[PDB]
Amino acid sequence: SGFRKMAFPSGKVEGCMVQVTCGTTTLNGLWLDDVVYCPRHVICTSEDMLNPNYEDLLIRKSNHNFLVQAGNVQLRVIGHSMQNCVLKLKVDTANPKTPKYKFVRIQPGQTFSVLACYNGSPSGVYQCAMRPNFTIKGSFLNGSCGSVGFNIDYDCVSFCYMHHMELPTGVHAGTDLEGNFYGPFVDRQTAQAAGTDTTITVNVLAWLYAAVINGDRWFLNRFTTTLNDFNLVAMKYNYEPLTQDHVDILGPLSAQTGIAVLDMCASLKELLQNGMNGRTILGSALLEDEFTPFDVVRQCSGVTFQ
Amino acid sequence: SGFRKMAFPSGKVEGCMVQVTCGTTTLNGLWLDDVVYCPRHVICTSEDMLNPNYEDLLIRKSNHNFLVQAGNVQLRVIGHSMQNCVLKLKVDTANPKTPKYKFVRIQPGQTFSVLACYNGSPSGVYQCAMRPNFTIKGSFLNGSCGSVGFNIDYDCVSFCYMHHMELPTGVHAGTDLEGNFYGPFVDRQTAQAAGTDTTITVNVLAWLYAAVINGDRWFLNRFTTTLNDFNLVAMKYNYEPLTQDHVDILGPLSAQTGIAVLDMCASLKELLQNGMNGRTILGSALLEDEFTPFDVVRQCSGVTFQ
Ligand SMILES: *[C@H](O)[C@H](C[C@@H]1CCNC1=O)NC(=O)[C@H](CC(C)C)NC(=O)c1cc2c(OC)cccc2[nH]1
Ligand SMILES: *[C@H](O)[C@H](C[C@@H]1CCNC1=O)NC(=O)[C@H](CC(C)C)NC(=O)c1cc2c(OC)cccc2[nH]1
Repeated sequence: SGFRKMAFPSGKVEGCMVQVTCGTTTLNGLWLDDVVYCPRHVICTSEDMLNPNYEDLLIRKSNHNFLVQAGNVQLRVIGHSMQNCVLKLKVDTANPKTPKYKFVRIQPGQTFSVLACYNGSPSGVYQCAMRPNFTIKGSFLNGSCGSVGFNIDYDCVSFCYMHHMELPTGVHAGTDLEGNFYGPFVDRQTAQAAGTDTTITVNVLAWLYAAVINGDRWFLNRFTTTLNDFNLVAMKYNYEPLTQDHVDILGPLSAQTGIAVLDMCASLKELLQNGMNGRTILGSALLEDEFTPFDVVRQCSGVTFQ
Repeated sequence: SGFRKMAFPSGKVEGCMVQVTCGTTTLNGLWLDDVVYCPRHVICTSEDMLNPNYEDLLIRKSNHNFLVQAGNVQLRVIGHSMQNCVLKLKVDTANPKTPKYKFVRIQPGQTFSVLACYNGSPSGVYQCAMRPNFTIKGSFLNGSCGSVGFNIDYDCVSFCYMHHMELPTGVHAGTDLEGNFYGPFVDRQTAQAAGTDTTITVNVLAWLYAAVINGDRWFLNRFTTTLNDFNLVAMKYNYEPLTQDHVDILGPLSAQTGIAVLDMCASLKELLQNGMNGRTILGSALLEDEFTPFDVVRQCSGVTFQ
């Protein structure tokens, strides 16, 4: 029992992290097979970095303008190219620690682990969600760009996130590993605004089931509701609409606990209108929305990887 | 910016995890150099465990009664012995992935990362604190025993925790790697009660400084307090006493921010008497107590390892 914000074990990813230096800019890269992926804003100087033309900036570089250090070992770069907002540096050596891996684009509401890095070195690992406004609520300092977000499925690392930007609200923005940003952000040195964020309703309900599964039931009631009556209250409280999709993939949890999805919706409604009256759920005084239904099943039944 | 509950990167520990089987009981062990460490209740049969005599049970075992699997590879046990609540299994092969490592016993209030495992395989990693009642608020299913908790300083893993027990309140109890329990718990199949828990006052204060550093200042006040007038209110609210040792360890954070420790104590005082009035701090509606001052400095300055 117990329920924690849990991250994937990070060993397959640590063995891929490297340092990339172009000029006086240093950040992190990802070494897979004979390729190193990093944020393209590594080729910027502080002046380019206000409104660069990256095509121009990259035409002006050669392979020798990029220093890639895998620990002590300096890797020799033999090619480079840009794919959207990421640079791809071809090196003369395949990474012997390359895991099985995929590149994946996640949707809003899905979670992943972030291995925050500096100068090529892991500093820590935490779990995050892609918010509905396509930002992430991260923990990132200067030098962290090029840290990756990932999931592990069985034996395979699925990379889904590379870090580029911090917004003025203190939240974070990035791309997938093909360099396409999540949301409407650009890799320039400008103050950029995110859309209004919303609560991931389906994850709140999943966490409510983790609660029940761990013996927190005080918030349950004898009532039920229709999906339409529930979304009416959801809009009032800045929650994402609940779909039938969403209802369905909560089925496993609903069945495990005996509580229909729309009974649990009725408890969320009363929690929303009445608050928590100084009580807690799974150790929190807020409705938590960064666990998916599969996160909840994984943890409340001990799925392993290797 | 941003502030998350961050665990250490887990790869140095992942490469030490193995599976141990005696009879039909399977759990996790830790392989360092040519020794495998695991909970001694692996030698129990389901009936032995209401109140076993482990010295009797172990004298009844031979090396061949232990199956140790490092993945596919079965390791030969060449010796065995018990140290308090852990078994030490001599194997004929030194682990090639053995990190620099220490064994450390931690105090209450200190934090560590847990690599939860099943059948030898990493499932996830999260950060915990040793509570003042010597329990941890973990997430552990059947099969998790022998999972370890740890810190990393530079290149060295300091193991501090090995998992054995779940208490009926849903929190967890275990040993150091010399097999001595934290708190008054024993490894048998009985309902065991932990003392009342208290809040780690020094960690709350550090976390208040993490807040300020990240731009949450709403809770600050013009006031100050004496360490004793502050400790009077704390006892009333089940907070641990603040010492001058604690005051001293908050020096760096106090200095980074410009806020004297006892000005911040006067802010914690008002939060306890008046609550947070529907506000949050660092995304939490409760006062968080599982960050030490050095967790806060590390994360808010990007300290790395290797
Ligand atoms: C790379 O490591 C870094 C990550 C960033 C630093 C602090 N915490 C983080 O997550 N990325 C940057 O510094 C990028 C560089 C651009 C060119 C891609 N810049 C931003 O994140 C950024 C720039 C501005 C800004 O311009 C004056 C105003 C306000 C916010 C802001 N953020
Ligand atoms: C080992 O893997 C397992 C870990 C434990 C199982 C479920 N969640 C966990 O953290 N450890 C145990 O099962 C131990 C074994 C003894 C022999 C050390 N037993 C308990 O944790 C335990 C037994 C009882 C109990 O009696 C049956 C009543 C109430 C609580 C409780 N906890």
